[PDB]
Amino acid sequence: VEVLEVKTGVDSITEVECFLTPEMGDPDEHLRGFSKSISISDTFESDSPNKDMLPCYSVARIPLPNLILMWEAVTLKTEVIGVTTLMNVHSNGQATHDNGAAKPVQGTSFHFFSVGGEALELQGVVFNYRTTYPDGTIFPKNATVQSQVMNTEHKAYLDKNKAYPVECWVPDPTRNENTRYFGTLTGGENVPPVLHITNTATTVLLDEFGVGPLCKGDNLYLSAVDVCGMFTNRSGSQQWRGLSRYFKVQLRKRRVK
Amino acid sequence: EVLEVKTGVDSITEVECFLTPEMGDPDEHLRGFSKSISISDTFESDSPNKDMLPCYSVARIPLPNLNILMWEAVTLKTEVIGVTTLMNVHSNGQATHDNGAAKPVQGTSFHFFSVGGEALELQGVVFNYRTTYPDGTIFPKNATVQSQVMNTEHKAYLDKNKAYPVECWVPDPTRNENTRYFGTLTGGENVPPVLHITNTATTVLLDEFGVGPLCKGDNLYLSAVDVCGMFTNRSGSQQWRGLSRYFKVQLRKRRVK
Amino acid sequence: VEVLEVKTGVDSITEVECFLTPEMGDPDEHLRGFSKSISISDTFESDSPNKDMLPCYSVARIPLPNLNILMWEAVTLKTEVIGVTTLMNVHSNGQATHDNGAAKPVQGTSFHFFSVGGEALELQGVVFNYRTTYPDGTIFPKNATVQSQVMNTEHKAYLDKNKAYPVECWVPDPTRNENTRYFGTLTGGENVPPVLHITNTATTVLLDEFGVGPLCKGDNLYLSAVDVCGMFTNRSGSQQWRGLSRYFKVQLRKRRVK
Amino acid sequence: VEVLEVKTGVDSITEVECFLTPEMGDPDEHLRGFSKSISISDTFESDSPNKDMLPCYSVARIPLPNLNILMWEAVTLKTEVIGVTTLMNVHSNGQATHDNGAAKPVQGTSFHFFSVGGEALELQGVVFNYRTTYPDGTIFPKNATVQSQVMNTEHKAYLDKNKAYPVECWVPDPTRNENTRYFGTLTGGENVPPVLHITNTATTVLLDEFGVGPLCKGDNLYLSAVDVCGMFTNRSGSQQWRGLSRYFKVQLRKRRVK
Amino acid sequence: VEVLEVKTGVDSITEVECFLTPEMGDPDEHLRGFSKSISISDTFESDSPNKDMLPCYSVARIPLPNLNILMWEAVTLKTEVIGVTTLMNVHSNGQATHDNGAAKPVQGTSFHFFSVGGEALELQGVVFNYRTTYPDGTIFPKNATVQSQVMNTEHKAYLDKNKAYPVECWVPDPTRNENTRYFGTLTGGENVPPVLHITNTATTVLLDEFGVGPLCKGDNLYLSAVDVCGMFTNRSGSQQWRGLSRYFKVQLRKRRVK
Ligand SMILES: CC(=O)N[C@H]1[C@H](O[C@@H]2[C@H](O[C@]3(C(=O)O)C[C@H](O)[C@@H](NC(C)=O)[C@H]([C@H](O)[C@H](O)CO)O3)[C@@H](O)[C@H](O[C@H]3[C@H](O)[C@@H](O)[C@H](O)O[C@@H]3CO)O[C@@H]2CO)O[C@H](CO)[C@H](O)[C@@H]1O
Ligand SMILES: CC(=O)N[C@H]1[C@H](O[C@@H]2[C@H](O[C@]3(C(=O)O)C[C@H](O)[C@@H](NC(C)=O)[C@H]([C@H](O)[C@H](O)CO)O3)[C@@H](O)[C@H](O[C@H]3[C@H](O)[C@@H](O)[C@H](O)O[C@@H]3CO)O[C@@H]2CO)O[C@H](CO)[C@H](O)[C@@H]1O
Ligand SMILES: CC(=O)N[C@H]1[C@H](O[C@@H]2[C@H](O[C@]3(C(=O)O)C[C@H](O)[C@@H](NC(C)=O)[C@H]([C@H](O)[C@H](O)CO)O3)[C@@H](O)[C@H](O)O[C@@H]2CO)O[C@H](CO)[C@H](O)[C@@H]1O
Ligand SMILES: [K+]
Ligand SMILES: [K+]
Ligand SMILES: [K+]
Ligand SMILES: [K+]
Ligand SMILES: [K+]
Ligand SMILES: [K+]
Ligand SMILES: [K+]
Repeated sequence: VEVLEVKTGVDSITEVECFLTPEMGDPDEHLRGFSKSISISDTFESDSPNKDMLPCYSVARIPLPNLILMWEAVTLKTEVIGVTTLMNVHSNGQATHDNGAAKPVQGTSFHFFSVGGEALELQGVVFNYRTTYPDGTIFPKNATVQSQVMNTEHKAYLDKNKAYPVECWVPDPTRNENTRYFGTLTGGENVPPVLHITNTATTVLLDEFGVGPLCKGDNLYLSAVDVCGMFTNRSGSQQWRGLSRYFKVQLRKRRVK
Repeated sequence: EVLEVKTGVDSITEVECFLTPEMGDPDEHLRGFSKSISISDTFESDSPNKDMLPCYSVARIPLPNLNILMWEAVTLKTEVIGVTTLMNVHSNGQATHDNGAAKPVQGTSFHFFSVGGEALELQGVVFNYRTTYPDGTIFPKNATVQSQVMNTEHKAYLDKNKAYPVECWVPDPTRNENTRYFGTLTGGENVPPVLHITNTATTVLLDEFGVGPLCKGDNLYLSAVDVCGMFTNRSGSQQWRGLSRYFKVQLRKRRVK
Repeated sequence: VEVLEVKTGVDSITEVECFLTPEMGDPDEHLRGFSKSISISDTFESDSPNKDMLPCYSVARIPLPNLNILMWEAVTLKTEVIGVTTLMNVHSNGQATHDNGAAKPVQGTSFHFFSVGGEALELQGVVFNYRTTYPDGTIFPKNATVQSQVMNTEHKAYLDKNKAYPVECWVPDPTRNENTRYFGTLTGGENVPPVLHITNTATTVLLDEFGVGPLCKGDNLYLSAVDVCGMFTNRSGSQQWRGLSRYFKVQLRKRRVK
Repeated sequence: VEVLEVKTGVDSITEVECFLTPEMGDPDEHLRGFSKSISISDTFESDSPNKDMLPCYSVARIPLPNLNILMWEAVTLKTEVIGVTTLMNVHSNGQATHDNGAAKPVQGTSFHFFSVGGEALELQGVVFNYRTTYPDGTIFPKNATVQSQVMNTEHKAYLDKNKAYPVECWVPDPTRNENTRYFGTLTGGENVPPVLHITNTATTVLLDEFGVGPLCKGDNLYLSAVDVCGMFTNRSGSQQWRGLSRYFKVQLRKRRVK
Repeated sequence: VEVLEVKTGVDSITEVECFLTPEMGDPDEHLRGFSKSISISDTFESDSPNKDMLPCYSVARIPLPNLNILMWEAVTLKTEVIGVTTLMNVHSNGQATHDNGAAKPVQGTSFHFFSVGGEALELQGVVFNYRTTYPDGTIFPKNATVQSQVMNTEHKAYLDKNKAYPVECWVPDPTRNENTRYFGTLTGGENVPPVLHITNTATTVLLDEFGVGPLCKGDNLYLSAVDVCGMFTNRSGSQQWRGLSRYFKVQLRKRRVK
């Protein structure tokens, strides 16, 4: 794939604008955006989380106008949608002290997004190799104790929505040359969410040679995780809470050989 | 079609004003404060009182009558007014320990401002779709479980002061081409306020093509939220505390086709 | 005044170097730099802080070499909080953080503020609680109404007197102050750790977007400061604000005006 | 070595891509990436940590294509911590943060460190407590004296063996290492939250102020790392260090030397 | 001194490389790098710290190659705290953070400070409490008055002796020190986590706004440091300051003066 000149003319550009909903587990008909309450196994070997307790990666494959030319992704604007929902501190949460407001959403967060010309490539890593991941999820198979640090057998494509659990997969840094990805894990049970919004910020997707992701088969791949923290119920039980992510991507036509 | 800027001394003007916060104002003595926060007994029964809900602030400022020319907003200076009030730790708050001073205002904050040539466009998102928002507020209608992450039916304009609750609306990232907005949510009950003031900092409002918000009908729209945290009363009850926001906007005349 | 050219050559520049002591309340002959211990009113309506419990803005007016139209124009500032290491005294009748521990250090709500101007800093009054009774001997927002809790434009003043304007009820007026440059940070929370940087290598430029610094009316330079570092906790649990002095070095040049 | 011109042409560049596994102690066949539970000595004098309780430096010596005078010069690095999302497993024999809550996540003291060099990382020994008896199967500061608690120039070593040099008693020697680029952050405190960023868009340039990167003696590239992310607390409250692997991609070019 | 041109040629540059050990109090033969456990006086007036409980500034005077009019001009600095990983020893007679947990790590109030000059660092005395009795064997502000708690211009000194000038009662004098560059951060709070960065890729330029570095009078370079990292808590709860050494590498060039 030798990359040649960019096309010009009114017809040579296009935009993709959409949102990815979060996939936190959705334990019942009222709990879109939440996981099942989190329970703790008594031993490493008995860790067997329910599917509805596991946040998963979000992904959308977006068809582009049919076109050798390829759409090249050049810029991104992105935003977490609904940040102010975390100000609801009145909905049967757990009072921080006698007569106080409910404890707000807080604790471990993972905020991640990617834009590529093909599926995000994943490497499996597990906290505990004896965790049994549930039916309906796609997970590192044949996990060994080495899978707790690095097992090169665990290679996958993020090719299905609400299927790849966040905790056992990361972007594969050995691959992904045709994707740009960005993430932050902020740990701790008390860490405060810090969520910025603005319509004035643009990320340039071009690599060090001036080339953006090139869309194979005229498809653009967007992926996201926005686990904002956990909601604490009055009882003390805790559920992951997630939010949607907005994407606006500008593309141009690029000739290749 | 945006054409050239008009020059000459007659071609520039300035807007200077402040927006007061709209925190709920539960009685005649409590401007700047919400009603004390109560917690529902069940998730489904969440039903906040109007005076417990901080709302977006908005001001529409009339500009010198033109006429096609339009005022174009170019720069902003902005500041929270009265940051030092949070040093009042002697006004029947809750002692941090025996014989100590009162706990200062702290916890969840939302600091937000926008400048636009028309009303800020809003997208509704709710923490809990079974929350009953109260009479006298404008809130996402026909909320469903999908409203907890993204329901595109919930579109609105910030066109009325003390009416749109902060917790269920955000700037719509799919619109707002003629507005510049900026916000930060910092969550957590112990989050310290960090408030900077200076008259030496300017934000440039021009987009990537060198064009600022263009003021339709010669009106400038300013919006803000500055929920600084919660004040904790001696009894333990907690009220949101907000402050006013200063705006200085410089505008120039722009020809459009 | 139209601002014309800068004057060059011998005697066309000068420097001001000084320090401003903090005004925290000074409740007795031994307690310069501290406030009185903070007490809490029994009701919201009855808030009535004693003068010696209220930190105040510091101000100094510095006479410049007499001119004459030429005016002194403030171009750069170096500034520093003086005595930052005093906060390492954790052995002087404080409250142990746990059994056998060192004393809790100074921490909690801070306000670090400084300004340089060619005239008095202009202030806007805002009060946490409009029914607070501010004490005799302080200058405070008069005829406060419930609107004063958010913004009452009647409360305009000049920082024209030292140890008089309480920090908690006045801020720089952003609608004025065109001939002053001001900078401040409020960091709230009872446990916030002080973070205090010192260096003699950092310079702030005071020139506005047109290349013009504060122009000193009557050949006087106005310097203002607040450096409430936090609270000291006594063994008994009582808390006192603690402040430190601020150093200023300002370079000025002569500017012709019409 | 006098440094002369860079070689050009298709054959003049090469790249190294690999990962280094963490070496946290691996106390049993199920606990790769963890240390043994941390125990506390009764006295300073009796401090005597078992090997499987001591995280160690990771190192790989990577042979490069043979050249011989030309040397491979390391010019850029991309690096990443692998498996950051594993820390979201808060359902696996941990300790509930409060009644009915999720498990306490990995948190507390972290050290994130990496280096790229044309020879082994040079180390200086420094010990918290000179009376610590370091265990069989580790390489540690020898003939430690009280001065070893601050600086004893006898403790010089090379990071030349994997899972051997304990993190707590060795640092990069700032008096040497001119042919290595190293970077590290120790973030202390028992409750500090991990903050782990990932991206494939960030490059670090390895060139010094003269435009010269590490030069690979004998055509070997030396990569070193520590990524102690914090401690995992199990249900009983016992704590174990948890580490993760680090990815490296290094671009190199041929450089002539005399 | 009128500053004229820089000398060039291979012989016109030199380097100083060294380390300064911390001076934390060293209460016994086994506790180099630590202070005595911290105690708390029963009244503000009775504060009377023992010498071994007080960290002091470190200083080294480094002779340079003899010149005479030429002076050595300090141009760049690389500096690093040595032994950051020692803070990973959480198994040595500390206090478990909770049942079965590891020892609480070094944390709480830190002061990290360094300076490079062509003469002794100039100090200003400021005291937390003017009634503190500083011990024999230290050099401290004399004839302290209540004003010494904020600024008493009598307390001027030179940092001209090791193990002598307590950190808590002296700071760099911002009204002087024109021939020195100094940098420091006080981070307060009993639970503040240490954040210690190491790298050999970072250089600080020591030139002022006129392109002139410190000029070394009598061909001596003066380096000063404080690196109080926090406090170590022993099993009983008693707390001691812990410090680490600091590396300095300074590049100098010959400068003609009149
Ligand atoms: C306290 C408890 O039993 N927790 C169970 C959980 O039980 C459900 C519900 O508990 C809560 C909770 O965890 O505190 C109430 C809370 O308001 C809910 N929050 C939200 C945002 O929806 C959560 C949440 O739905 C789940 O945790 C998600 O997994 O649920 C109980 O109050 C409820 O109690 C019923 C009794 O079981 C029943 O005998 C009696 O007739 O009626 C009461 C009241 O309805 O039961 C709920 C389950 O049916 O269930 C989860 C299962 O995922 C766990 O077992 C928790 O431990
Ligand atoms: C303690 C309590 O009853 N709290 C009620 C609250 O009652 C009001 C007031 O309480 C406080 C409080 O919440 O602690 C006192 C506090 O100083 C106030 N703070 C400020 C900044 O104004 C708050 C605040 O105004 C409200 O929380 C705002 O929503 O209010 C009580 O002290 C007061 O008690 C009176 C009795 O009602 C009355 O029978 C008796 O004769 O006199 C006492 C003393 O005046 O009543 C206040 C209400 O009238 O009310 C709120 C609802 O607004 C909640 O019900 C709290 O739970
Ligand atoms: C314990 C007590 O009675 N406190 C009241 C106080 O009495 C003081 C003094 O108490 C202390 C205190 O704990 O508040 C002792 C402290 O060491 C001292 N600290 C410093 C830095 O000076 C403080 C301080 O002087 C005041 O709090 C400043 O306002 O005082 C107590 O030991 C002694 O018996 O009487 C003293 C009064 O002369 O007084 C304050 C107001 O002045 C309050 O009334 C306290 O409740
Ligand atoms: K299992
Ligand atoms: K309801
Ligand atoms: K009153
Ligand atoms: K031993
Ligand atoms: K060296
Ligand atoms: K004394
Ligand atoms: K001076």
